[PDB]
Amino acid sequence: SHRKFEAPRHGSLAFHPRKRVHKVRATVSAFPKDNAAEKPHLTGFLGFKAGMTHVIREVKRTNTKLPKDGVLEPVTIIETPPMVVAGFVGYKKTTTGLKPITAVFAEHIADEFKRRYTKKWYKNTKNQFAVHTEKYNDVKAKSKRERQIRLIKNRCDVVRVIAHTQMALVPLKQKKAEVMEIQINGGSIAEKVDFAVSLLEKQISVNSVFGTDECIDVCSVTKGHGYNGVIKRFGVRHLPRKTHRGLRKVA
Amino acid sequence: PRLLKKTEHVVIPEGVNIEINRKNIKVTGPRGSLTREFQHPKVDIYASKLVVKKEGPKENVVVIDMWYGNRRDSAVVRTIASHIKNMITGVTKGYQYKMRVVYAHFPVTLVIADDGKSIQVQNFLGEKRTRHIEMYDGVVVKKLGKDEICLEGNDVEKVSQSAANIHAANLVRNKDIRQFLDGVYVSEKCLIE
Amino acid sequence: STNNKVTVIDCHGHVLGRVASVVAKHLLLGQKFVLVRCEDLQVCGTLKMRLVQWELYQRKRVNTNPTRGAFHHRSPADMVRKAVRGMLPKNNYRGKLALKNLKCFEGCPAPYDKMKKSSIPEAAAIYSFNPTRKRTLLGELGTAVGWKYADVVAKNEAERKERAAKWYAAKQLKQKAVAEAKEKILADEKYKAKVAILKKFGYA
Amino acid sequence: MKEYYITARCTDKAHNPNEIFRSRVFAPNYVVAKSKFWMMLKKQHKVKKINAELLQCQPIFEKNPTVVKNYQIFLRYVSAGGIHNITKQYRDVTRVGAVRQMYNDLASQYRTRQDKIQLISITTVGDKAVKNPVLHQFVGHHVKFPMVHCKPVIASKRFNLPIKAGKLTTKLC
Amino acid sequence: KCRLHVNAVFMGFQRAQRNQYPNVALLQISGVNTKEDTPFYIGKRVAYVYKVNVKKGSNKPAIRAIFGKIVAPHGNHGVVKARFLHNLPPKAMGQNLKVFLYPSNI
Amino acid sequence: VFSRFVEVGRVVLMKTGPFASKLAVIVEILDHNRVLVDGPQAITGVPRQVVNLNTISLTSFVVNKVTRGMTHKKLCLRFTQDAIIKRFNKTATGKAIEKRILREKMTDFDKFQVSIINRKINAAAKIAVS
RNA sequence: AUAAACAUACUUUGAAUCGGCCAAGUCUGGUAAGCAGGACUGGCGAUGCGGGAUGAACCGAACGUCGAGAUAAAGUGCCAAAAAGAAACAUAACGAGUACCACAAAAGGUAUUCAUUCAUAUUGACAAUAGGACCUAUCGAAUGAAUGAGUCCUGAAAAUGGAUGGCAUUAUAAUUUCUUAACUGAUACUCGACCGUU
RNA sequence: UGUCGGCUCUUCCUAUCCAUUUCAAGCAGAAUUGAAAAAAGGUAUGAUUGUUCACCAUUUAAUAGGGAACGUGAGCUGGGU
RNA sequence: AAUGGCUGAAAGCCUCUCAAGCCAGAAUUUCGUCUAGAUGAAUACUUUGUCUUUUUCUUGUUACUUUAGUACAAUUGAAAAUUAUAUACGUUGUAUUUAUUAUCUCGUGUAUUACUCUAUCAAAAGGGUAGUGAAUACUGAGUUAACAAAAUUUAAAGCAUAA
Repeated sequence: SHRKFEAPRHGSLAFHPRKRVHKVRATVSAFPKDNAAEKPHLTGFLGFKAGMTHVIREVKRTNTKLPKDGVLEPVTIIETPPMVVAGFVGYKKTTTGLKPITAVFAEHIADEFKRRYTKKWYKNTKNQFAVHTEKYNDVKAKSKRERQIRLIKNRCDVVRVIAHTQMALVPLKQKKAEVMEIQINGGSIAEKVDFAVSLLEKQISVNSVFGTDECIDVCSVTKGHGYNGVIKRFGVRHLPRKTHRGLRKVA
Repeated sequence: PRLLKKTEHVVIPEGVNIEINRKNIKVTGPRGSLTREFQHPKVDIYASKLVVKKEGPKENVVVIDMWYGNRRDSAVVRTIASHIKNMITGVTKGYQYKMRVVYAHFPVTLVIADDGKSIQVQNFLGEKRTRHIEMYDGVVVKKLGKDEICLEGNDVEKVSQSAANIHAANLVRNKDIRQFLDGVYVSEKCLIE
Repeated sequence: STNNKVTVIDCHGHVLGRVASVVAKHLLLGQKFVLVRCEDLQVCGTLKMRLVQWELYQRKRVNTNPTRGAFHHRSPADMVRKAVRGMLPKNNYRGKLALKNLKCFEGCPAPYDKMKKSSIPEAAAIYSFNPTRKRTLLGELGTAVGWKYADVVAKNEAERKERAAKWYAAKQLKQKAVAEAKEKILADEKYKAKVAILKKFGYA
Repeated sequence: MKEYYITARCTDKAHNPNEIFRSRVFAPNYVVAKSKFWMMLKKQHKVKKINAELLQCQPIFEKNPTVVKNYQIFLRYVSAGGIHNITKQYRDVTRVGAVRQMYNDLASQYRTRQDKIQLISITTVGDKAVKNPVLHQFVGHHVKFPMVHCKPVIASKRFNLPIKAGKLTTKLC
Repeated sequence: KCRLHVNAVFMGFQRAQRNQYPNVALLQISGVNTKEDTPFYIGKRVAYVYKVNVKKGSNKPAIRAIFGKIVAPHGNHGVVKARFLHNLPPKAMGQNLKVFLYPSNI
Repeated sequence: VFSRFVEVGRVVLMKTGPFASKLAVIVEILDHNRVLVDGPQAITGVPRQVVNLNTISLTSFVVNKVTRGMTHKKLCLRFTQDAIIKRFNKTATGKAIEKRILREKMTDFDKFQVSIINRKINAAAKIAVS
């Protein structure tokens, strides 16, 4: 038969299946569409949320009925210490999506970036980025770097910088840095790399990425709630009190 | 039924040169050059010299011939032979579609770009919306007088279509068409010469 | 023997259902097939009616769990591998050993760019069609149903015609000079004894 | 298809034994020809095979099967509505050849199987007496057309290969 | 060194829609496209030469064969029928055989 | 414009049949598919018969002043007046048919010499170009 | 006329069974039913095998164990053993495709092919342009009306996602007819071997 | 094969009630009426009766019609039977 | 999409097209964005530089160990486009497996290469330069074969050290 009275379905089907993530950081799955007629610019950052607080904001809009005194609004304070660029990677568009062609890395790598390549640092010999650093200036291993740059300028369409946070400036107990690939959107690939190479080992501050009164698309991983029933998870109607074998479930 | 041979031909006046490359006709004339693609895979277009008048000499013509074929596909010879005739006329005596504006109570103001490549219709039936209506390539809009415009151009398929795009953007919705007889209409279609 | 060579089929202007019946029979005959350009293939019917034939094929999907249901592959490389997979034995060993010898690439990858391409006379669109019947390139339909990699194949192809046309120019100058020299030594006096043997059988 | 010349006479009280029923029947063999002839007597002259005898049954070979003639065929066929009469024109070098066309086109255009058509008379008409819209265009002296969008012709089935080498092109022919 | 055979593909056994008679094996000889070119091949020896990996502690050879003949044509495409001393394994379907040139009649 | 038309008098090449690769002269067009080839039986050997357009191939020679339904006595004069046999043997297909006939007569000793000689000449041609 | 000696005529004793069902160039009650009830015959019951993709009844054909060959129904684009050529009416569409069988109607169409009847057709028939329904000039070959027969389109709407069997075809690998002393194929037919009954 | 209804929940059909895009009117405007594309979204609160159904009082843009073993009893309730 | 249209035949006129070619138009479809996601890619460090099987150490993986056996650089594989295809020719008439004159030895230089190797410049190239070797054409001469043999493509045992 037909349901007696029609109702809006509970929960969203665009998120099924509801699989919890593993890595705490949420990878940004898409970057703004590249515009080829502007100076190259970073299109992202990475900050650690701290909390929330309320503000009284003066209304600067037109033809609105909000009080002239102020509007009480909630804000969120995201602490973002400057990040350190530690290389870059050039992607290429093939018939199976992007394909990372090469990846050039800086010389001096901080100990907060080496930790990401190990699962037990206190026993690890901590030899990460050692052969790369010791042979950085050799002529054989300098032509290889110059070869990688010419490969990217010729057979690549997307350039991203492998920037990592600094964990000594945040009160978190974690020590290893969090690595993010921030795409560069701007002029042709000739000047993207020249911009990416100019950023190596150089700290980047948030004001060089974002601007005042700019809207952004925050991407993150929600709060953890563990096993939950049907009433909390989806929102169905709790059954009457008389019910046998319990109430809070789908019938 | 299946015609053994259906033939058509178009005369080439003395001012125009026509060259064909696999049904990609290029027509050159005093007003400019026009090109079209006739992608019917069953006809061949080749220039030739044929006696058109009963008691006349040979004249340069473009001959379109379609051999054994049903009446559904044989109808395209005269369509191809007439699209060419509008490319010879167009580049010799350009086209022009004079257009009027009809309104009942609300005056309509037309804003034409400096180059003439675009128009702008304001205050249609008092509506606050300002329709743009951009023209095609090689079509120029100009204001002849009061409540009248004319669209100069070479390609009839682009002048006329651009003339039907202005009228399609000024339709009356949710109202009796038989009385609210507004819009912009094609008064007459003629040639520049 | 051991037929280890690969029979590359150039699928420019063939028919999807006829270039795949010949492959399906010949895959089971211990042959290896690589169908380059499975995106230029042709199917009968205008673009409007080739979407109704796809909307029908998009409905068939397991109700209780769509993640089990018919996976409707859009890439024209996979719209010919599915077409071949329909004419091969289903759910046994012989229908899979013969399906590992089949490949489509929409473009033309490196090792198959420089191989002796073949053709199937029974599958050509010029032999089995009324020229007024309206066809549809597989690549043209693939984009209409959400194929995101159609500009890449065109760009890769545009850089393959400009690298094979400049190779032809260097190839034809050497081939013309060699042929012009072979005529010189055919008329050589010292080679008159050998030429009369070739001339007798029409080889000169 | 073949043409036969069949004659027979009736020997009983109703019919005199001095009338001979000739016929020129078209049938694939001579036993399907007698069947057409016997039922033509019985439905028209009340003569049954038990009360008659076959006198002659010979094939009629074409005298000049090297000359092209315009054949005119008068026939009647049965449709789901009623019974009609048709008169189709055919070009072929033999009488037994122009009839074979009549069965194929009738069984295709009108979807009437061959056991509904009664061939009444087949004669030869002139050049200008061809009323068919399509047949009329090829009877002239100066008819010429290019056979285009051809397909390459192989010598025999031996040279036909399942898979070829190189690109395939048609012929201006 | 030299080639003295034409590689015929083991298509399968003489069967029906829902049957199989493994006493007779069909072959698609390379180069034969009609049943009128088969009159030559009726009689020529055919061998299914295969290879078996063996351990060093055994006597059996690493290359064996199953010899047979061509007995009659089949269909109008030049497919032939071959009868072997031991019916070919169904693991050879699609593989290549050898069609020798003896007993010759030329 | 199409060069080779299917008219009366056009010399056609019968590709398939017992008379494969023989010259025939059209003397009638029954309809769009069937013609009446009469490549004079006393010259080429193709008798008068109705053939399909899917068996013959056109040649660029038209016998001059040939009317439809010509007799064998008079068609033989026009065919031998223009000497189609002399002209046909010089074209690309004429040299292809004679080439096929010679290589058919080749024995195994004749196939060995040509391969052993062509390779020597072909390699010597490649040496001669720097 | 034809068949009939393991022919013909029986005698005694006795077992099982009397819930039946299906097909139709048949019938009755019923609006109708995979409904109820019958006459003649064949089957399923009691029955496998080759074919209809699957099916108790449909088509071929009834079975000891086999080997080789021609066959029957029916098919020969691939799954699938096996076919090439010829002609047409269709196919700008989930239209066409193995009967029983798993559906489609009345009606409408200036959609298309063929045929029939009638009329106007020349130095002048229609459309068109120009001038004064009708006439003239130019334009120069077919034109107009009615009827019949195929094919096609609308008519055509139901609940899990799916069924010419699937893939797929579109001057076919569809529908209708044909040509070639072509091909494929059952446990049935022929020959040979072996077991048993008479 | 646990045999009515209701509560809870999901999905499907279109012979569409609202929203979107269009034609027709005896469409001047407003209101309305007939039909076409289209099932991605939405389609209520209560008094009496065990009721499906019904009839009333309101509200909304609309308060459309149906199927899933007359959906749903080791899901409930036991009002009726 | 329904619908409104443009040029336009059929059918000299008319027509949005049960014709070729196009435009405008939905809460529609597809990219874009959101969530889950398989085969993959790059980089870092440890190795390995032809090869696997069996026992065996570890929580487990790789490297590693022992006794074996196996080949040792050098002729393969690309025009594109159209099919009513500029004109000419129809160049006919067997796709991969399957296009080398048995082996070895002695001989002069030249020339060639989608050949091998090294160095360099470059390179997600059948790339350029230089050198060397191989094969081949000019193009040789000579020895040997009779009986048997011309099958590798993988087996069996360990845990010292390192990550």
